[PDB]
Amino acid sequence: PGFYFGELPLSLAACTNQLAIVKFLLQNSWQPADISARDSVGNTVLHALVEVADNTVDNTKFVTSMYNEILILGAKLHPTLKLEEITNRKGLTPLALAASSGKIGVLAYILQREIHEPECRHLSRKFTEWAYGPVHSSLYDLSCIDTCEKNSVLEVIAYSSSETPNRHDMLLVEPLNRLLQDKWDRFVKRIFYFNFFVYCLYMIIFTAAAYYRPVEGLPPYKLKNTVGDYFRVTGEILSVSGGVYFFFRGIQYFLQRRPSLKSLFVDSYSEILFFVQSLFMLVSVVLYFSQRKEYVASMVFSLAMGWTNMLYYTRGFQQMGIYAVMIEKMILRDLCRFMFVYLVFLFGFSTAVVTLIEDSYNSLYSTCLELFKFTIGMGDLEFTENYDFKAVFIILLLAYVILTYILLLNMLIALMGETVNKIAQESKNIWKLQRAITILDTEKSFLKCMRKAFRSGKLLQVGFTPDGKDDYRWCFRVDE
Amino acid sequence: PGFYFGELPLSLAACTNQLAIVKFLLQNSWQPADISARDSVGNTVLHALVEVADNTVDNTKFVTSMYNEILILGAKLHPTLKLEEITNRKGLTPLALAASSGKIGVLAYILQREIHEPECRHLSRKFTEWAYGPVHSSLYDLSCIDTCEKNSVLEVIAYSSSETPNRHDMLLVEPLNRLLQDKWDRFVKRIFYFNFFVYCLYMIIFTAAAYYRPVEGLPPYKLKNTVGDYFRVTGEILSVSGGVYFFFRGIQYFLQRRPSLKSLFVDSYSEILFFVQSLFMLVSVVLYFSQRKEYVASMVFSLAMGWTNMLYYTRGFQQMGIYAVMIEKMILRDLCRFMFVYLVFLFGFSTAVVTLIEDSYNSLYSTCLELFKFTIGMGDLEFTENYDFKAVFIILLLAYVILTYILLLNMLIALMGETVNKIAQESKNIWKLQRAITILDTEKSFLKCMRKAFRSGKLLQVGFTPDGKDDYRWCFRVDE
Amino acid sequence: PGFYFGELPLSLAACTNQLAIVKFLLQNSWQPADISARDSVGNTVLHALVEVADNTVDNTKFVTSMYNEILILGAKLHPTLKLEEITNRKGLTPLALAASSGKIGVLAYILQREIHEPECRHLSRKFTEWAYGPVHSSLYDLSCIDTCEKNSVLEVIAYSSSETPNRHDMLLVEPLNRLLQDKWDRFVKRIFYFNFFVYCLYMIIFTAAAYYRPVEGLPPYKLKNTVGDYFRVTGEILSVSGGVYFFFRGIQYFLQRRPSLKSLFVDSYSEILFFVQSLFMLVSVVLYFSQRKEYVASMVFSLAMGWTNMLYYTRGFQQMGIYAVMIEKMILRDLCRFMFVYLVFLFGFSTAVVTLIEDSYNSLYSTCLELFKFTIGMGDLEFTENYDFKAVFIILLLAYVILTYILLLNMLIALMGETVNKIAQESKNIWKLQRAITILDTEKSFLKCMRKAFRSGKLLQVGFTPDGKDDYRWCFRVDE
Amino acid sequence: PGFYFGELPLSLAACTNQLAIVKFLLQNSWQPADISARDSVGNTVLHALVEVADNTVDNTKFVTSMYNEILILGAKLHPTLKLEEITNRKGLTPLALAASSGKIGVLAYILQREIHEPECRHLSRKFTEWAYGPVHSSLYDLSCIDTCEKNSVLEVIAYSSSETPNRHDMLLVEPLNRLLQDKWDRFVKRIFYFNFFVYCLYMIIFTAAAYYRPVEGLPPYKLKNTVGDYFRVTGEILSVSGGVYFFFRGIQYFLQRRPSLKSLFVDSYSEILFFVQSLFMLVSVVLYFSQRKEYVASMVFSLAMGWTNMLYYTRGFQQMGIYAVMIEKMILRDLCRFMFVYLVFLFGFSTAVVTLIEDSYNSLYSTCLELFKFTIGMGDLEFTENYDFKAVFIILLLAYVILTYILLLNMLIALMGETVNKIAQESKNIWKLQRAITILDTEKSFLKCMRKAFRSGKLLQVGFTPDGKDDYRWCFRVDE
Ligand SMILES: C=C(C)[C@]12C[C@@H](C)[C@@]34O[C@](Cc5ccccc5)(O[C@@H]1[C@@H]3C=C(COC(=O)Cc1ccc(O)c(OC)c1)C[C@]1(O)C(=O)C(C)=C[C@@H]41)O2
Ligand SMILES: C=C(C)[C@]12C[C@@H](C)[C@@]34O[C@](Cc5ccccc5)(O[C@@H]1[C@@H]3C=C(COC(=O)Cc1ccc(O)c(OC)c1)C[C@]1(O)C(=O)C(C)=C[C@@H]41)O2
Repeated sequence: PGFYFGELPLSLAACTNQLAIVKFLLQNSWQPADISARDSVGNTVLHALVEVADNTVDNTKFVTSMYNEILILGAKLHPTLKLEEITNRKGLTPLALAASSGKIGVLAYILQREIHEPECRHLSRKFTEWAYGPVHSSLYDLSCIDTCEKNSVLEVIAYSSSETPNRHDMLLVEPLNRLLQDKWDRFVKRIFYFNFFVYCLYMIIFTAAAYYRPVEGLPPYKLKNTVGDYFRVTGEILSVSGGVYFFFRGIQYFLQRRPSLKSLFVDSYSEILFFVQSLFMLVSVVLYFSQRKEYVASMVFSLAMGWTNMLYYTRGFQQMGIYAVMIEKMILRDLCRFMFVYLVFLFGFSTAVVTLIEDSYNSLYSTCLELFKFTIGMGDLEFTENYDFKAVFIILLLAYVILTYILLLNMLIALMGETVNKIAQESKNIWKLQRAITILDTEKSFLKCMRKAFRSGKLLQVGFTPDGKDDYRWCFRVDE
Repeated sequence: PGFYFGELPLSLAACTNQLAIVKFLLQNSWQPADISARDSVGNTVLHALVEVADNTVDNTKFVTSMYNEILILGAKLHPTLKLEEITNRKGLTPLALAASSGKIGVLAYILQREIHEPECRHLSRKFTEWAYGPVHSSLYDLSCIDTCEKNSVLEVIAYSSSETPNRHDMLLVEPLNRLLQDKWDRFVKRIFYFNFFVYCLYMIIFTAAAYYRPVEGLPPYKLKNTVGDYFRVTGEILSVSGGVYFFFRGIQYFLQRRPSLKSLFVDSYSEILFFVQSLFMLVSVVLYFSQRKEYVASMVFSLAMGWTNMLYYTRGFQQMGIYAVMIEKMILRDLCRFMFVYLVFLFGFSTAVVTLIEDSYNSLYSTCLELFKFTIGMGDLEFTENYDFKAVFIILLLAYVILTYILLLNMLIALMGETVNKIAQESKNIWKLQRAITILDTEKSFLKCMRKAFRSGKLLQVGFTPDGKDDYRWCFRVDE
Repeated sequence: PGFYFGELPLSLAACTNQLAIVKFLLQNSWQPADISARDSVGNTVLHALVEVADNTVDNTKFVTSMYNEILILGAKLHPTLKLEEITNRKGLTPLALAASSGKIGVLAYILQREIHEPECRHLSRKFTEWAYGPVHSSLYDLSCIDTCEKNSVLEVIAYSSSETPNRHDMLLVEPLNRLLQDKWDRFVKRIFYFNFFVYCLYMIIFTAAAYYRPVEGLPPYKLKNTVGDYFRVTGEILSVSGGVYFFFRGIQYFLQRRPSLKSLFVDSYSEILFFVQSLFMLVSVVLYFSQRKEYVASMVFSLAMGWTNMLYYTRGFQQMGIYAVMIEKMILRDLCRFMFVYLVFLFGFSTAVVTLIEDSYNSLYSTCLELFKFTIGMGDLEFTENYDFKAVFIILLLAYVILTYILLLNMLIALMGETVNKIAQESKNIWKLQRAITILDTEKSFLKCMRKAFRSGKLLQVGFTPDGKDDYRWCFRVDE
Repeated sequence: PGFYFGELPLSLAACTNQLAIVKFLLQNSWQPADISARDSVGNTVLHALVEVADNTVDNTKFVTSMYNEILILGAKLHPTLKLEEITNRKGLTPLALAASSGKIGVLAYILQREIHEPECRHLSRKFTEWAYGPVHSSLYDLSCIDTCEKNSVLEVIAYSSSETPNRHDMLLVEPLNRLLQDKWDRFVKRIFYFNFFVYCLYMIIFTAAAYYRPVEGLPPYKLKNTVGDYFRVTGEILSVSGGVYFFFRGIQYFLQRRPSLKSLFVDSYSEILFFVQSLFMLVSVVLYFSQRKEYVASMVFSLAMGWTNMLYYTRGFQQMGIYAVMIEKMILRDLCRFMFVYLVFLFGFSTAVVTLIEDSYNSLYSTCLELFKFTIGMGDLEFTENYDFKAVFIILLLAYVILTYILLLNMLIALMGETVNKIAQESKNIWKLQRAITILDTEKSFLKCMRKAFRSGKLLQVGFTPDGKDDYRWCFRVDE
């Protein structure tokens, strides 16, 4: 049991689409409609009527009409008090809550509503200046999207923990899509490409420095005044510098976002991979000054990861990022599934073969390798000669080949085909979301105290305030 | 010739959906309706009502309406006796018959009917306790589902011999789905995982014991007081103990179910595989004490099967269970086809090549192998030098390679693509059924004389019987 | 030029769906309708009504209704003579013309007529004997199907030259489907399986005889009285006997059907393959007695073909026959398409590599082979050492490998996938047609002067002729 | 700001679909509608009403109806001058603009428009001569298709820079499709096949000449009077002649068309490939007379390209052209995506392995090769023995193999599958366009001052001029 009816029937009325109670509570001498007071849980009716939504057509029309009517009534009953600005216990506005919960219909309303009545046109979002046949030039005077100073809308959407059912669908709406596209086109694109080029130089320097490590053992290695040593040690210093930089940026990301440790591996994939690179790099430098030879064994892993992480920058090239996301999705969702099956078969037949033949392929490891080799097309079928029960041996090997090489790999290919069909359209939206989070971090860091990235301007766009004062809302024009 | 009209026109009325005869026969002074007496073949009219169904929309409405009307009239005319409780020649109730024959519409009715009338409301199934806007709390008086003591519904569905057209679709209805989900969530899950862990330890012990068999010939091998021999012989005793355990459980499964020996290989797949493992294990121990060297040959097959059978426990993880099911389907129904085609090609070209070249690759076996190799990417195209008719030889080999390696394997990949596409959604229902049968065996065995797994309780929820007595039905709540 | 207005307005009326002209021309005192007289090209109006059909819904209803009306009127005006039995210049009845042209709508009508009037219901096809609610037991008096003694319907459909747009679709209609199914179930199945077993013994004997050919040269080989020679020569005699038998079978097929030499390779596939086997076998006999050693070079090509032709008998096992059909389709229509491209690439890069490197891989043949090997996963990339322009060499080889191994073969796999998707349903109908042809030849040959394979009997089922005589039509009962 | 209201509201009526304004402006005594005068940008209202089109159903009907009305009014008010003939600043007619911009609806109308009114029927396109029930014989009097003397519509469609949304759909309309089919059937097909055969002889001669280059160094090589040298030098002269011919033809293509240097690789693929062949050929002859041995390194590339370019002639065989075009698409669109990913992985693990193991495989090149080999199924997993950190080495190699061989290549196969499915239909229209461009170039060149390839003739089929004169328009008959 339990609901928000208690001490607040308006919430239940709006949930129930029974607007008569809502209009009845307005100004009754028995008891007026106190929409403006917050409930015990901290939220308001404007948040409750957001909770009802489920994005379906009938629910969309119900909740949209209910919200618009309730908002107009709030405006006319209490012109001295705004309702959309009142935050809940956590801090979310109805805009913020609808975004966080992934209520695409209510979002579509909140960023596109319009008024054709006097003394309340401050509630409209869309405004028109030029009106031609094929095309119109409308304007959005949205705030609380670029920098709301509590939680910007894009911060709420981009950093959701993948639990929002419309995690990446809502960003396709025009009032956000055009903003992201413009932010990309104006200044973010140059910063991002510059970062890409800087990283590529970083990996080239790291590869060159590592490849020319001095071959004698027992580090550290005394430097000579010759030029090769200045180049090498400079390359090393640049390499470790890059590593520690990534370490700090990774930890800053984690402390700011703090995902749930189950989302940590199914989101924030890129940050953990970069962080792990930096961890290997720092373990390497630690072992390097520790007078151990083993540091190279760590360095290469960073190197091996470093080049691979270059795929992170394929976001920013849609035609290629749409490919690059496939590896993330398959390595996360499909590799564990396949690898358990494959390791079961490999271990089963490998133990059978290795226990069968005993008196050079007498280890379990060597035979695990030899039966792995049938998956890369180098099995030989005669890796042992003059051994007992050879008929049984060959039956086992051919059973293995038929099982894994002929069937299981082909099952893998077919399943990847089906999954690729099932994510034909999803990957594009994932790419757009990846561009969005790229843009957000780009704006957040900004590298040089430069913040001149506002919308089309703070002009007196509306001029119909309920007070006699003037509006300033950083408006933004769209040629529809 | 012949029909079911004889001495029962009500079956014809249902076949034509002519309801007037029902009410006409109801209480006619010439002869009333004797609903309560059984037919000559043992069954009742309500069973005939079940047989007529075909799960389609119009047939569903016709059969549902006629069934409900007949039930109400049976209540009104003969309140002293129940009709659903009367069994047929085999023992099935209309519930049980509808389940066994796969009559999903009538099943959906029987467990979801409702009454809004006095003195017959005991016939209602669904009941309501709380009624909110978005959610309602309903209640079912499900009985004769968990343990009806003649034919439980789950017993009938789970153990159908795969001939029921809706074999796995019946379990999707709420009154069964929620029961299975709760039984899984409550206590079955821990028992199943415990079994899984126990089996994994079993296979580890078996592998370790077998790998370290003593290398000298002529078993049995005299034990030393050193610790290695105590460990090895203990491992052997545990291994053969597990084998005989599986033997007994397999034979118990067969005697309790007794499938039809055509269903035996397309259902009961897991049981026969475990049974075959145990047979190899027991043959191994028989040969072991028989002073035979070749017990190894029977050991390893069990070992090789043992690890493979671990995929049985992949039911229990849906995201992996469907994958293991796909492998089962491909090995069962698709392999025989391809293997016949492939063996025809391999044998044709192998016997042609071996008869061509004669004066080391002169056996049919060696050449069968050499041409098999072209599938796994290790054919050489020059495995013979200085032999007659080399042009003809090479034409044959290239014809073979073009035929099988280039085309037939690609035909296999494409066909697996179509089949995987065609069973993407069926496998989910197969997994759910494979969990249902697991749950049923879990309840049946219960390991420790613990049976406290009943539904929400036998409280006097309804109490609206035409007699003054009370209801005790092991209720069950659903948060709709 | 040329049209249907000339001296036959009835065909034009049919083209225009205007029955008024038909009834007016029917029995006018100025001139009645001479429907029964044949046109100058040999055909009648009933054949014209077939020509106008195009299998669409509206065309179906138009042609069906107008045909029925015209036929009833022809019966009423001229009860002394039948109209459907009058043949055209070639010999086809309207049933035969509709079948040969592939007019599925008219075919469905003509075999399923029904009349509820006296003195004309002799023209109906379907008759009812038992009438229950869900099932009825009807009968067809259909003749001119099994043996019409001029051109049976099944002969017309089965032996069409693949130009019929509904070549295999029309056999799904019940009056033919049930006939074929019963003919299969009754006696054909045993003959077919017997043939299959006989052929399998034939190939086993041939393989054994060929494998043990005497190894010395210069045939023929003098026989010894020892048992091995009696077995070998008996096997040889059986082998050649089988070859010549197939030779006669193939030539009889060609002379009876006489396809068009463009249909010859896209239909009659199985017959030409068996014929080619027999040709190689007879060539081997000729060379054998010609004191040539190279007879073996022909014998193996029979042997290699012989085993492969066993796939012909997969018709008769639907689940496997469909798969063999898919292989036939691919090897016919996709292999030329692919192999042109592949041979172009192989020849281009092979001649480039061979002209590049000159001073053991210096022949065009050896290099054609070496670059072929990259398809089967055995290319080495260093098959030449110490040769000029090695950079150019390696660029060419890697260009080749990237082109064919990585891209072309994967593209072949993808296109086979799409084609397989596009023929999922066609192949089933091809299988049914193949079984139909099997049945027809089985009935035609009949092996022992046994022809007791008629339909349900010539009983006087209808007996409502406009004359006082009785009906004898070899009826056939169907329990619908 | 800015809009085309100024001094021409007729275009605004057209884009607003308000016939009142255009009818009122038509012939008002205050001011008529001066349709015939060009606007400031050079175009007329007939072009404006094309500009607003968007090929949708409603837009199609609006623009079609209004265009027809405007033309009729032009006929009635201004019979002294035609309006469709007035060209814009560039020179396009309304049909030319509709085609160039890809306006399939208006393009379909404007070539098919018909009038059932006297004194203006001269403006119709379609005319009917024979009228049968199932068939009709219509005629098109279209001009400005074969030779417009400014720009034919086929030149407009064929040479669009791939940016037109209906690039290849416009050729599906009857007056163009039938015309192209007939042009192909009449005389073009023999010319094309003759060209194909000539080219095949050219490549055979080139291959033979190059293969038999004299093996001694230091070209040029003194000729002997023996026949082999006359054959070789003649082959060389023919080869270089072919090369220079292609050079001139390619540069003529570029200068006539002059694409945009971004479409230069998106279209004109075939021409640039042939041109590149000729460039390699000319570099080869330059180096040949330059007394350099390196000329062979250029020769082979031409040879290697030469054979490959034979796929250009696979247009002309539709059943194979659809395959060659898909190869072109994959090499252009999919190779860059995959090759970046693959090269990143190959380079990352190659540099990791090569820096790990140092003391023969110490080069980055050799290891880059060795890890490339794992794609073609010849990796060994033990290409180094007795090296430090072998556990780390093997972990890296197996990580590489699992990453690329097992996953990346299979994902490539699946992605090619989805892409080829998404272009199942587009390849057909691409082939038809590729034949259209062939036909147009064939007519342009014509090889021998032969131009007798007009339409069905200048018959006086219309004869409904507002003057008393006759129509001569090179008509063309279509038997619908
Ligand atoms: C059906 C039977 C009786 C079966 C028994 C043996 C002979 C088997 O080969 C087959 C046929 C075969 C032969 C060679 C290659 C593949 C398949 O499939 C199984 C049988 C099948 C397998 C593979 O089995 C599986 O798919 C695992 C599995 C998947 C899903 C399940 O629900 C499951 O139930 C326990 C088991 C492994 C073998 O037992 C094995 O290790 C050896 C040596 C042969 C395999 O015969
Ligand atoms: C169509 C003809 C005349 C054909 C005859 C020979 C040369 C053939 O190669 C082909 C072309 C070819 C060549 C190399 C590889 C594949 C195909 O296909 C068959 C022909 C085809 C095959 C494969 O045939 C089949 O698909 C079996 C089959 C399937 C379905 C059937 O209905 C069927 O009817 C009997 C046979 C085997 C060969 O006869 C053979 O063993 C050799 C040495 C070459 C094969 O030419």
